[PDB]
Amino acid sequence: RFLKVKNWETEVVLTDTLHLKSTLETGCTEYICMGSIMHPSATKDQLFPLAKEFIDQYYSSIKRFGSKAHMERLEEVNKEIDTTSTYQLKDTELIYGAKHAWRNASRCVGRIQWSKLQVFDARDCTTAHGMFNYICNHVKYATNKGNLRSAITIFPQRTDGKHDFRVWNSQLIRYAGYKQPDGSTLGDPANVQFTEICIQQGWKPPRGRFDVLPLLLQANGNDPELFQIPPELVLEVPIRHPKFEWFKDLGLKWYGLPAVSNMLLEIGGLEFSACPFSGWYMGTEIGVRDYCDNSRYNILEEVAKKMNLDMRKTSSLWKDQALVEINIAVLYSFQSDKVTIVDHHSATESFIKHMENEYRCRGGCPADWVWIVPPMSGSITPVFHQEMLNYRLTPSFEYQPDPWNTHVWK
Amino acid sequence: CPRFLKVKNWETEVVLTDTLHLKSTLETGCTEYICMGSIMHPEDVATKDQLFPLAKEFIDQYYSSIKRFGSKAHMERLEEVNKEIDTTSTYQLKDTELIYGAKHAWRNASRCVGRIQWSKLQVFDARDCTTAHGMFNYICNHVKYATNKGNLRSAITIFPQRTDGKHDFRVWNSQLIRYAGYKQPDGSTLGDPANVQFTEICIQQGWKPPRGRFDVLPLLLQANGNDPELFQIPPELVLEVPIRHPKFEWFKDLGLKWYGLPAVSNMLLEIGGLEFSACPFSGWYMGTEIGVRDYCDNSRYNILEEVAKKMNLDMRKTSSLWKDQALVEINIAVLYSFQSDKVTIVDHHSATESFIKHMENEYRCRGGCPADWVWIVPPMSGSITPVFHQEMLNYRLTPSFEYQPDPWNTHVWK
Ligand code: HEM
Ligand code: HEM
Ligand SMILES: Cc1cc(N)nc(CCc2cc(F)cc(CC[C@@H]3CCCN3C)c2)c1
Ligand SMILES: Cc1cc(N)nc(CCc2cc(F)cc(CC[C@@H]3CCCN3C)c2)c1
Ligand SMILES: C[C@H](O)[C@H](O)[C@H]1CNc2nc(N)[nH]c(=O)c2N1
Ligand SMILES: C[C@H](O)[C@H](O)[C@H]1CNc2nc(N)[nH]c(=O)c2N1
Ligand SMILES: [Zn+2]
Repeated sequence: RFLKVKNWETEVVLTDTLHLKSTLETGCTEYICMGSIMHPSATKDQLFPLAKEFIDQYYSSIKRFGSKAHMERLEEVNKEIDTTSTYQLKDTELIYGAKHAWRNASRCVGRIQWSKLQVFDARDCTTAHGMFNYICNHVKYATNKGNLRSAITIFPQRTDGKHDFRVWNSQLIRYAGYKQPDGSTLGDPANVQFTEICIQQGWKPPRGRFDVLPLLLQANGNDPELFQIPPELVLEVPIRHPKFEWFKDLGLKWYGLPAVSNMLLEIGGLEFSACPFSGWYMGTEIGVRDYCDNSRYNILEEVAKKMNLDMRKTSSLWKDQALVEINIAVLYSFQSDKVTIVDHHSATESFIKHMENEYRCRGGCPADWVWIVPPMSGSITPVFHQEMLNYRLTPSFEYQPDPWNTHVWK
Repeated sequence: CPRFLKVKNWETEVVLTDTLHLKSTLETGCTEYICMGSIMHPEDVATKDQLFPLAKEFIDQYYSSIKRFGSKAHMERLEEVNKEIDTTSTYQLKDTELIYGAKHAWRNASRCVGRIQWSKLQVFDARDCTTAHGMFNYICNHVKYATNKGNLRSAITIFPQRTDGKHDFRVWNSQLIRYAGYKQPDGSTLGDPANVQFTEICIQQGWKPPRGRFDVLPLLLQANGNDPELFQIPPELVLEVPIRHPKFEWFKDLGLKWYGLPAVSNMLLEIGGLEFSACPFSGWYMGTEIGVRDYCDNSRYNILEEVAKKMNLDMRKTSSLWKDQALVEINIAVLYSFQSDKVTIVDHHSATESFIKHMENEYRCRGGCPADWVWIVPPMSGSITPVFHQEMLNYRLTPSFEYQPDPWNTHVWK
């Protein structure tokens, strides 16, 4: 039945009806909540009710539920699953399904933008060279000389499971990481294993601190192939600080385009194992997690040193002070280079506004508090104080296994 | 439900295995279709038939902990409790069982980051209390013991259990020590805006308010279901800390201070199906409870603007992060002021590091540790603490602390 969510700062109460339409599991039970677990836990027979569900909500979104167009589409889809064990989405259904997978992404604070999404149909692709051409067009389009535009590129759906299209990179643009003889790590420590697979596949590493990784692209289940993104397509930002002139001497930079390439798009029971999507950054993604996680670039110690902070005891909050300055620098840098970025105060503001929109016009908004609240300054943002209900609506983005754990090579 | 559930720490790769969840008793509020993990709160009294298995379960657990399960004393205690429920519809805990039950309610409190301390809890048995004056004496003794001139000691005082629901003992205060808040005709608030409703109840009950920014509220104490009564805590028992900053000399000019003892007094303690509706317990603060929530919440003291002004910060763009910068300095001042005055406080880095060590020990020796990530992660600098990266399982073990309705909403006035 109906569920209420309260904001404890503004005392606004919203009423959720939309959760009655979910079916996929959350991972919780009545006795155990798994809200902080990151990853909890086809045939003709399973496929038709899923397709029927999706076709039903599409024709209901365009105000033609039960129409003649609706009926023939259900019939069309029915006979296609019969003869081929799958079916193909219309262009309009593809675009609607991709926008709603974003709209339904409970962990995304950026969803106020959900309906401004440029959808690139790449379902005619057959080879890794074709994938690379499609991916370059995406990157060029989404980057737009710093005026970033949300986009998704959708490669052919899964068939028998042995001819998957996959982007092996977890993101389209990432820096390499290198295991050093002495024990430490040059570059990004999260990408050490992927970097090794690229080297093992023939990539010549410059062994620097910000080496853009090549694309490793698998088409139709074949061995993946390496490709270099042309450098003029990779927009980067040197990180400097408005007051600390020594900050540029740290030599830090980052790329402007965040582009997730390892997730699975599910629409009406069809599985798109390669659907790279991109938006623009929230400042904390770079300044808190990328630079200050102990298992990432891990620069807090250096910054606090140049800040001459007393680092002998934790209760001086030297880590918290250094962390704010780093995030000031990131926002100042992207803004000075006219590269789209949002700070966590503005992003969480917009998300509360989005939530209000969705409850009014849709009857709810699935939202994952554990991911929505920013990784710094939590309670001075409005989402800290916002109760949220998490539930799984489809179309959706899902996690899938890494391809180097399942691919049987030549 | 499967026998083993795994949790991973994503910073360190450590994987832990939980079997304790199989003893889960009540409901989280979640279902397999919806998660309510960020919902703050997701007369009846227990009958004889509900009480028997709840008492057996607790007694069984107690005799297991002292390595006397199935023993003669175990079976005799079971037998004596069963008779008591039969004749009187209730039973009385032994002092040993009361102490065990209180410590385990803390140990089981999924929202508490301070639980590494759970076995060092001083339990004060106040079940012989009969009047509000006697409750005041017990609470004063609690405050003085727990404060200990600044070397704070965790403690709980347990008043008589519920009987028929018409004779409840209650502390109407939500915490033993809070500052008053006063709504002004022009809509502004003086003092702590969170406490305006309770403050008005006190004034109606006869309190003469000084109408200051930091006035300690009186105790409002209900014994045996009678109308509650007002008492002033002796001010020498209320340890307070003036807030100053190690670098900003102007920070003392803001006139901020805070009390040293966090003491929750509106929760209900449940042990073996018995309900202790008045059980004030106290610990010591984590700095962010004061520095981030009390001072910087918009609907609390809300000083970020005034601090940012004196820090000469650009306050027109949010992307200058002027709020974040000032929040850090306020939390530096709070930790510096408590440490300088030798009042126990713990920073959020140290407290979350201890909690990870504690949770690992509990997984190792107890088979799990219920934890509520939404509450355990501090309200600032979340991801630079080790709990941010820690997967957690949340579930309800008993003995437990529970929320209960506010007493002014249910009390039948004599
Ligand atoms: C347009 C600007 C966008 C912003 C500012 C934004 C912001 C964010 C942030 C901060 C996260 C948390 C990511 C993390 O901590 O690793 C996130 C997650 C996510 N975003 Fe958005 N996002 C944007 C666009 C998009 C788009 C275009 C899509 C898909 C079409 C999308 C789908 C998702 C999904 C599925 C997640 C969850 C990823 C996971 O579970 O690992 N986002 N977003
Ligand atoms: C000894 C040092 C202690 C520390 C550092 C500590 C720390 C904390 C913190 C930071 C919270 C979150 C509070 C909030 O955000 O409002 C909390 C909650 C809690 N603590 Fe502890 N605590 C301590 C002692 C205790 C003791 C002695 C008990 C009970 C015997 C206890 C039981 C609880 C409970 C039940 C909650 C949940 C309160 C609620 O849901 O509103 N804590 N603790
Ligand atoms: C569309 C979009 C917009 C945005 N603004 N942001 C994102 C996530 C960005 C991102 C960039 C990377 F280069 C790497 C990762 C992986 C992060 C991993 C996944 C789970 C744990 N860890 C956080 C995410 C996506
Ligand atoms: C034993 C103990 C130790 C500690 N270190 N801390 C606490 C919580 C302290 C506290 C002090 C207050 F003055 C008010 C509250 C209640 C705050 C309310 C409850 C729910 C929303 N809000 C946070 C708790 C308890
Ligand atoms: C909506 C959300 O559940 C609420 O703001 C919670 C979030 N986490 C919290 N965590 C702690 N420790 N204390 C709190 O009061 C809250 N408030
Ligand atoms: C254990 C926990 O689920 C994990 O650290 C989550 C917490 N919240 C997060 N929130 C965001 N936005 N991104 C993350 O990677 C995480 N990590
Ligand atoms: Zn849950």
